[PDB]
Amino acid sequence: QYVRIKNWGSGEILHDTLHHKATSCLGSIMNPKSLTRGPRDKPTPLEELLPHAIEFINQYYGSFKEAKIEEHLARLEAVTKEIETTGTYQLTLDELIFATKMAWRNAPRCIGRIQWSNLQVFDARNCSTAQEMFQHICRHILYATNNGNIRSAITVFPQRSDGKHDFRLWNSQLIRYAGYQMPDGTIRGDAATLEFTQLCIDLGWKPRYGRFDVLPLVLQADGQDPEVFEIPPDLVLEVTMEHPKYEWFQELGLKWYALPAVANMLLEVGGLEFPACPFNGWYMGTEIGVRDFCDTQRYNILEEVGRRMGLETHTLASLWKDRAVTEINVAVLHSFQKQNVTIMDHHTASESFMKHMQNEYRARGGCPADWIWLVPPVSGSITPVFHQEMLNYVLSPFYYYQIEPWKTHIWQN
Amino acid sequence: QYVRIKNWGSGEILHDTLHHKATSCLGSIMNPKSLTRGPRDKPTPLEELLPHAIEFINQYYGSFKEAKIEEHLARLEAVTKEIETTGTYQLTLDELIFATKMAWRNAPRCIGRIQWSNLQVFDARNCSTAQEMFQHICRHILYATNNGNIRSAITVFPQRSDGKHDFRLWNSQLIRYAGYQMPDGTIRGDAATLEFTQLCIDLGWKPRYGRFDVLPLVLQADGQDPEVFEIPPDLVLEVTMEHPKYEWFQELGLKWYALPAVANMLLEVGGLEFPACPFNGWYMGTEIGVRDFCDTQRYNILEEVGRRMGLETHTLASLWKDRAVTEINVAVLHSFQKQNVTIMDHHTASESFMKHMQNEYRARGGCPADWIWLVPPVSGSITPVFHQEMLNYVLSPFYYYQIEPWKTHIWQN
Ligand code: HEM
Ligand code: HEM
Ligand SMILES: C[C@H](O)[C@H](O)[C@@H]1CNc2nc(N)[nH]c(=O)c2N1
Ligand SMILES: C[C@H](O)[C@H](O)[C@@H]1CNc2nc(N)[nH]c(=O)c2N1
Ligand SMILES: O=[N+]([O-])c1ccc2cn[nH]c2c1
Ligand SMILES: O=[N+]([O-])c1ccc2cn[nH]c2c1
Repeated sequence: QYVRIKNWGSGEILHDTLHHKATSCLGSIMNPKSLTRGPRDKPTPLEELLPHAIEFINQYYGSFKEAKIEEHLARLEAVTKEIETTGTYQLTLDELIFATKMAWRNAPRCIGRIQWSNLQVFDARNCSTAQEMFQHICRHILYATNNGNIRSAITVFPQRSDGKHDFRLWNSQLIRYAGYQMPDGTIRGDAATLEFTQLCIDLGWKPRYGRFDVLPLVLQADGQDPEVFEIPPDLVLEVTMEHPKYEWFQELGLKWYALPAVANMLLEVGGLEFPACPFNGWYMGTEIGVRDFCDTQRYNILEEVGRRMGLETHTLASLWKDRAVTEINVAVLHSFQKQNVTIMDHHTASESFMKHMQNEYRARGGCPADWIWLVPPVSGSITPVFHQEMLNYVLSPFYYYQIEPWKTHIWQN
Repeated sequence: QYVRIKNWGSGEILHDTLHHKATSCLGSIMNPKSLTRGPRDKPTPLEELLPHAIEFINQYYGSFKEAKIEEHLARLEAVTKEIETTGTYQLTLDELIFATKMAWRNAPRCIGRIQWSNLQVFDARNCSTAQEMFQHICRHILYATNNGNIRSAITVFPQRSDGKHDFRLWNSQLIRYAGYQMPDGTIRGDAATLEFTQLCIDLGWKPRYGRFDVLPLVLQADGQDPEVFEIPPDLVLEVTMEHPKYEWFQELGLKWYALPAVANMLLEVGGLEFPACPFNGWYMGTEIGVRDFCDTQRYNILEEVGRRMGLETHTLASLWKDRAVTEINVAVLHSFQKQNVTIMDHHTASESFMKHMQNEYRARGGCPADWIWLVPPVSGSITPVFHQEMLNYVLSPFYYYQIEPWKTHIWQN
């Protein structure tokens, strides 16, 4: 009938009836093929497209309280007709909106889903050139940033048609620091972007060899070739790291951008695919303080912040790592708050997710969730989410990962 | 052919060829039916038993460097013969040892598996009364404790035969604090043992209504009825919590037992089942400091330790929880060290697991691992394990969970 789910903290039980609407032991795999929707060089076979199309249309119309039956049956018809004549179909603006929030709502790895319904949608389905793509992206960044009071938004570019005419942002995220190697062997900046940074250079980008050099937007439009554009500095707002007690913190010269916008995901809805549709929320402290700043494959500042705190950085058992990282997190949080830039700590984040999750079950008997992702990189069991049992399942609409575009691309020149 | 596994920190890749020897999306489920081996009231059907028996015998003999072919073929015969005559068979002591270490080695949720080969085995297959069971358990506790220098060990009781003659320790762990309700509504001691504590009372136990009252051993032998025995206080060694800087820590009057011994798991080997075989390792700081001491469904001391540290325990964004829990962990570690009682911090734990894991892959192309379990309840991404991808799979031998014995038990009186 369904599946019981226990919350080992409050002891409460839940019944997941929603997992039945899924699709089709890989525990800690980052990019499983099950979560990726790759390239195709032929349209989406009519027999496949039509059913998904109807389902989605029945979902949309089956969502409002005062159900408009006429419009529903009518739309269904107009839809199938459009499919019979052109092949693929076009969603109403209202539908696309509904599609983008559901896809978010249905994102197993997102902690900030309580906000699902509060999203801004930028309809860029008219776009046709990289230059126009770049202009929309700027409008996005400018809107989302809002002088620190971050606003969630998504810009939808033209849906995949035949397959050779895909719109694709080659970047992982909109704003993202560059990572250069160095003569003395040491890596500089974000070591994770080493590969993509090189690529930007190959595409004729001028590497200002620094620690926080905002990478260039590498845009591809209508299956064309990738054109490079530098993000207008006036658009990239950044916060300067500063500890509320350690005056030596600013001496670390750290800072991070305020905009967390995922750029390379595909939106799947009603059997239609949107290879390019960047979106953004706002940061959760631990993302910067723990991942970005502390990971040994990123800025890796833990040992540096350690000794300056005067700790036995050579005795693991002293828990210096535990103390240090926490002070970094304090810095990140303090700084975003001080410089009036929206941000949320992970504890608060979790409590809001738990609240969210309840609403999801009451409202629709389920809520897809990846525990491995949903639990904060620090102070795990201290947050409620650690204790919540949860089922992970790919519903629809959905935001899938895509194969890295440079790997598969018919190059023009 | 196999499965690539990436370690997102060192970037290194691994090939898991071992998952092929497994048996047969449930992400964060604690007690999945896939990990439980329940009751049965009929022997283990010969056609099932014989194949598993041979496999195991081929495993055992296929483990030594200087392979003794004669003894091998010979054993195989003697084995099948014993099966044809009696039904179930008896493992050689050497085999049982090999069986208990492999089962450990094959434990997906154990962080301390680098020690797998270093285990003490107590052969209590001769046991036949609760009184004798209790005596062996004491020998165990006494051996393992070793005046603070903890030693890993396991005591194997008689294997399941027909099913109505099962040997079973009703406790979750050997040493374990009691949890009583209270007139004023407040819970006292370990709130997790509320159920089992009551049971002990029903079985005529004298509840000394305290915070750290070591529960009674509830033993069941040869399908008999559960008899209660109090653990001799001289046997239960405990450490007194004490912070190396905050003199007010001891004023908290906290303490914890040094022996972490899992009591209720079933050992499966060569198709034979051992419903009772408690084992023990030594603690990993976070287990006590974070789980036992901080969980809102245990001792829950986080807020108490908070205000005494002088923190804004009413402003979540202050990260007081992060600071507090860490100091508790410092206390737990400091105290076990000071009172000369073996213990290992989680950071050190992780590095040793990573080392372990390498050996496992090089030595046998695989290593079953539950990331959700293997990653520390605090400072997740700070430890290497967080970044390691890993496959979870039930091999054999194996330590399965069992259905709670009180739920399914043909009561005599
Ligand atoms: C409003 C505040 C939001 C917060 C606090 C939030 C927070 C997070 C966090 C912590 C993650 C994991 C990030 C990582 O470790 O890489 C995440 C992932 C994700 N979020 Fe949300 N998010 C927000 C808004 C959004 C919005 C508006 C969308 C989309 C419309 C979204 C879609 C997703 C997706 C698809 C992932 C997974 C990304 C991946 O697989 O790498 N998020 N978010
Ligand atoms: C020598 C030191 C050892 C350490 C540091 C260690 C540590 C751990 C930790 C941290 C867990 C998770 C505990 C929890 O959250 O409940 C665990 C689980 C486990 N360990 Fe090990 N362990 C050790 C020895 C052993 C031995 C000797 C065996 C068995 C022969 C063993 C069998 C297991 C099993 C079956 C689990 C899973 C228990 C469950 O599912 O609740 N451990 N151990
Ligand atoms: C729901 C979730 O699986 C559960 O609360 C967890 C997660 N991982 C764990 N990890 C360890 N070490 N111990 C546990 O009890 C749990 N429980
Ligand atoms: C191997 C493991 O899945 C990986 O390193 C993880 C785990 N969970 C995560 N959780 C978040 N939030 N972000 C991540 O990148 C990861 N990566
Ligand atoms: O907008 N997002 O997709 C997104 C992704 C990751 C994080 C982390 N903090 N905030 C985020 C928002
Ligand atoms: O012996 N064990 O099965 C076991 C189980 C859990 C823990 C936690 N620290 N040490 C342990 C040993």
